[PDB]
Amino acid sequence: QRCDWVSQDPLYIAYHDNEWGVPETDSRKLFEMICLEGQQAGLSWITVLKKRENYRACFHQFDPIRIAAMQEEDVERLLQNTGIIRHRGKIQAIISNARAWLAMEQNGESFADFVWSFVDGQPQITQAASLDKIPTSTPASDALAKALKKRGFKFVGTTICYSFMQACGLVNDHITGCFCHP
Ligand SMILES: [Zn+2]
Repeated sequence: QRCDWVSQDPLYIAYHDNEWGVPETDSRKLFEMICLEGQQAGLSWITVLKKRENYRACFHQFDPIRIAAMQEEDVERLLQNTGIIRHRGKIQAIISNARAWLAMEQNGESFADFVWSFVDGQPQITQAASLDKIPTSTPASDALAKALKKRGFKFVGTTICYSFMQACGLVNDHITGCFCHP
């Protein structure tokens, strides 16, 4: 059995089976996922997942240095790229997020340490047997959203942050029946 929210799409099955809820501790990889999670605001994950390679291609493999140097002209070219989400606020958010991440990392602050601090450094494993008993935001995601906003990140509302926590294994929200549950 798998989590009920997975579709029959093999791209999504692989994502569920191999990536979702798996603890991620690399700062750059965490950066990529907070960005991809913000791109999904108002949309479904499959839309963003199917576009992930396109994002990696026009955002310099989520290297924050190169992204941070992007300007209005880059935003305008990206707004013409049908392989990503053509939404000005969403494109600008990736650029703001790169700059925000750089300002932390250059000040000696690991982004990985930062996000992991909100779950006390340890994956929180669910006891829910059904998706209805799994929240979409928590006090911890509220705290992470407030901190990210204060530090200059964009498209990081509390629901986005909780999805990010799930995706990157800060919480493990596979249902207890799922073969991926501990
Ligand atoms: Zn699962």
